[PDB]
Amino acid sequence: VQLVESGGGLVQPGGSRKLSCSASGFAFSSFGMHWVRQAPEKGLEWVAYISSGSGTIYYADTVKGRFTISRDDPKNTLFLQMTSLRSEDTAMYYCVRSIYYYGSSPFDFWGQGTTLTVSSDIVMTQATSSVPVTPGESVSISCRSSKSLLHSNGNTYLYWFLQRPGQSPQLLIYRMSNLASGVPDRFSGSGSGTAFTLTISRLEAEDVGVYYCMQHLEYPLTFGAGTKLEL
Amino acid sequence: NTASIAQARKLVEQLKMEANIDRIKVSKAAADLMAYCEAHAKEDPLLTPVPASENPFR
Amino acid sequence: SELDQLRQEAEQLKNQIRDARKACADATLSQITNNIDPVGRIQMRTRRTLRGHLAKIYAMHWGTDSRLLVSASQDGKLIIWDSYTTNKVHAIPLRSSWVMTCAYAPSGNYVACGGLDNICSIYNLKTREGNVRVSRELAGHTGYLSCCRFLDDNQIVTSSGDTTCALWDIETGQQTTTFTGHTGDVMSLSLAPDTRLFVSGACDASAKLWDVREGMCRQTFTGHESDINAICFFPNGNAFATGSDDATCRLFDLRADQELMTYSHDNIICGITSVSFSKSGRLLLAGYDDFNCNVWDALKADRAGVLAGHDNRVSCLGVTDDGMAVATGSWDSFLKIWN
Amino acid sequence: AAWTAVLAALMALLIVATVLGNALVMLAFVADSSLRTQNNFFLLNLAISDFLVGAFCIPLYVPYVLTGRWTFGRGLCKLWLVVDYLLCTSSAFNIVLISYDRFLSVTRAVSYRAQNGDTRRAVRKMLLVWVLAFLLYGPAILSWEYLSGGSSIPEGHCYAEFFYNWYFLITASTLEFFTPFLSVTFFNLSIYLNIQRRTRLRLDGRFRLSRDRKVAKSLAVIVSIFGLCWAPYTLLMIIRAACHGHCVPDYWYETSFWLLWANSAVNPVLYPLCHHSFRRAFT
Amino acid sequence: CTLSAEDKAAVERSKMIDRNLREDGEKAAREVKLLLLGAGESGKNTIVKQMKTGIVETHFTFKDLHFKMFDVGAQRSERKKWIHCFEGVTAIIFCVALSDYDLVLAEDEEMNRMHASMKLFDSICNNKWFTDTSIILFLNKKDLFEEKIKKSPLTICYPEYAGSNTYEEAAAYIQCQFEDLNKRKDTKEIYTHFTCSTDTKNVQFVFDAVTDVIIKNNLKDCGLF
Ligand SMILES: NCCc1c[nH]cn1
Repeated sequence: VQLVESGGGLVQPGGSRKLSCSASGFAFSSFGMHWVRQAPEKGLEWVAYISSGSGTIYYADTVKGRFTISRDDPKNTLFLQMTSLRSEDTAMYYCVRSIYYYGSSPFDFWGQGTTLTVSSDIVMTQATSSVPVTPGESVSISCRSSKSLLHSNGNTYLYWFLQRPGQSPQLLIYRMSNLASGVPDRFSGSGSGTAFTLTISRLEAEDVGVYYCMQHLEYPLTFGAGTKLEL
Repeated sequence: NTASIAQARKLVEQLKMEANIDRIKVSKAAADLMAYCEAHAKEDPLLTPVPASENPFR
Repeated sequence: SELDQLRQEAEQLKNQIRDARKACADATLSQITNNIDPVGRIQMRTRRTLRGHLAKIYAMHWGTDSRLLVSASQDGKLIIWDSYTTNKVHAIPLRSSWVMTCAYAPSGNYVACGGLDNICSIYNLKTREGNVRVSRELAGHTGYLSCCRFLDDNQIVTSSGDTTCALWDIETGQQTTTFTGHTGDVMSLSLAPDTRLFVSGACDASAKLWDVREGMCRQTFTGHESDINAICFFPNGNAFATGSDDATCRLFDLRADQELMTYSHDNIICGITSVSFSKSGRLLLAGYDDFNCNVWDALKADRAGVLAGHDNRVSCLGVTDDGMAVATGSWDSFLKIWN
Repeated sequence: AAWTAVLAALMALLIVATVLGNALVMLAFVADSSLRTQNNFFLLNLAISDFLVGAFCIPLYVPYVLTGRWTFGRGLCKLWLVVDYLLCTSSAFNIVLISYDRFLSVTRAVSYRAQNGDTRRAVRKMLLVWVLAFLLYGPAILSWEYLSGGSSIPEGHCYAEFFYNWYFLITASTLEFFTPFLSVTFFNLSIYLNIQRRTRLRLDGRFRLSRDRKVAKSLAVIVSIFGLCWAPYTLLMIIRAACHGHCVPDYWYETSFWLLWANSAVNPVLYPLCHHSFRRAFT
Repeated sequence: CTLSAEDKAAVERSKMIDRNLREDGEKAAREVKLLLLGAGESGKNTIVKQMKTGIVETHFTFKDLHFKMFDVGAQRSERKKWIHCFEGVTAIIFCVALSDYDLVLAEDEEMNRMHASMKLFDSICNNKWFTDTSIILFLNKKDLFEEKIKKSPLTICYPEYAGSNTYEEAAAYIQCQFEDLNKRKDTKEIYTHFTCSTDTKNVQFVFDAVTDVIIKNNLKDCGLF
């Protein structure tokens, strides 16, 4: 599984540009595609999403009416057309794949990303921004939400992501209580109601970066401020 | 036919091996089955008792 | 001379075994469970209706999560079902259109089907590419594979139409242990809850207990008078019940080595294709060829309920581990759940 | 008159009989899951149309003949006219579609097997035929009253719309009876020729000969019963324009109006006869 | 309305799987399924050569018709178990060798190699599963049959056969014996043919037989019969 993104660069305001992604190593048709961009300082925001079968297309409120997302199943290529770019369109877009079924783990893979520079929603807020825990001690990362993310089915649609310095984001714990593939048993967390926590144990040197949070109960998907651990 | 002789000898050996087993009375096995059934019949199965508000049937 | 000598020795051994079996019989199950209160008239109703198959359904197995189930049909696809929302999780296109058995791994990551091609295909549900792929094919058999049950992720017992059963290693694809004690086609096998023993039923009107480690046969049962097509262990593992085409069902214990009870009715002429037990063993469900299903009290040998949802021969029957749902398959391309 | 009361009772008995037969076909379909072929749906749609035309038109036209005049005020009967005409043309197009499907059965041998048992095409065809017959017959006679505005008598009129006219009737008759008759005859003749050529090639290159006779007589009756009933009514309306009431016999036009109902009364037995599912469901 | 975001996409996935299964079933419904059967030394290769694991499958196309043959000659077990798995096929292609009239089976017994095919032919014809499925009988080795009967009389297999010892006369008596095994003459019909070695008639005879059965079956579901 490798997602390569290209087509981004410097564009004057008022123009148009298109982004493309090269999917390989998996079934592109069976996986839904997401779009997430990161501000140069900090912050993640969902931008677009399309389901398997060229249906159920959703857009963000900020970029509503100016963006168009399309997917090509035979060539396994994802397309995104941007129009009327503004000063806010300065963020690195990361392509995400997701599949939805019983026992599935959405947001399980994140591409490297492509840079772009132009010359009732659930709100996740956390005051904590940095943690001075030294290597070898346990850590705790707490986040809060505007309402209960629990649904009648019993699942709490909470997601945790880690963006190591100079690396792409990685899924650590999905659904609040389940761990993703390739993640050691050190990362673990459990939270009920509107307050959650991530209890990392046996902190290592590689386990550094900014830890983000995301809710998938309703759209638009909204991320949080996140806490950047220091080493 | 030595093949039939060998087959019959293998059958005899198998019968001798199966005859050395220890068998218990039918009453003891019936009592054990009754105990195992009545023990796990109160809350474990959802077939003989039919509770509500917890069944995903609908 | 020598043939007659060996035959008379075998007959003497069989007579000694029969005398040991009959002498160790104090009473029957009816006398022990005489004072037991009846279960009463059991009435079930279709809670969920699955209509994804286009051909006859021969097998259906539940998972350890009580929410996912696999079903095999003659159309050539394996479908994972969601019992609570009537949704399909995965679609596995099969190479051979003829399949008569399906299995679900205890962890929930593997599914194996048999068929008339003498090949058991291991499918990996949990892949990093989002597609079900064939893990290993087992072709070391000379007959049609009729049943398969997963001991664990790497070891699976598969019985075939040949008189030889086998134990397989998925990582190596080799036949580690062969069971050569039967004299007919083996239809179904039932693993013990401890995953150390299993009872197999064959068309020679006989059942035999086996061991996964030693590979030897321990006990033999000869109560049925026809080809045994279905078999199922009691939840404790102390006993098991079978079903043949003689319109009769019998319960054979492993400690007494004798027929405890018999299940038969005058208006039943069809055979038995599937047999399963409840979570506690107080209710027994069997698959009949009279287009309907019946429920039998194991302790009292009495009919408790009659299911008539299907409109064709009822090929398969399964019960969830929790007991909170009961599914039933048939040659009619419609799956239903009762509770 | 003299025996008119007896005749009315006989007519009432016929209404009861037709509704019951249509009900039986409906019941067999409801009780038996196996009635899921494109053809069975066509036959059911035909039974639905038959029950509709009967229960709608006949009990409303009975008081018209009972008192010799319409027993309500105007506009009540136009509904009777449009529903009768709508359901009659629907039944005609339905038997045409059934004959076309039977012709495609022997002609399109391999491709018809897969396409049957698919209900979406059958539903689409049944609906399209019904809405086509409706838009053809209903709105025209519904708006011709507002267009012309000729009302002779509140009770004696409303027998039909624009009845005394040669062009409209001579045009509608060709579409309602002549093209259906020609199509059914051509389909039956082609099927008979194909099956007899097949039997001859199999014999050259018995029980099948008995089947040939069965199909020959069955195809000859279904085309004759539809023909012997619909032809007099379609021919009488045409000659009505030639002689304006001069020709009118005593009660022959009245019997002819009922003769088309006699076709619908004997229809559900003959034409919507399920191949072998009704024989199983009858038990 | 009462489902979450992950459930509404699982519903769409299930709908796509249902849409794929329906088109797969519609594609598999335009194919002809023929069961290939035959006793020992029945010369099966005859038709298999012209058309080009326990069960072997062969798929060929002729005149825009996708035929699928399923040989079950390599399955040595109780037939009653796997015989119902082929219920609903179009027709059965049975093969009987004509040179078996004066041959004995592998086990020296009074049973003749020709009577062995008659026993299997009567069984498959009278099976409860196969009631309306027609049979396409291919008499193999028509050339060796003529040469052998000239040297040895036909009275070995059929002692009551009293007639002229020729090719046409003897072959006609054998054909009647196999056709008389069909008890239900009304429901099912047998299609006897001689295997042409150099000619390609075999594939044409199946085309005429399959199209005939389909026509005889399409009218059964339309009300004409
Ligand atoms: N258009 C057919 C006229 C009719 C209907 N009912 C009686 N006659």
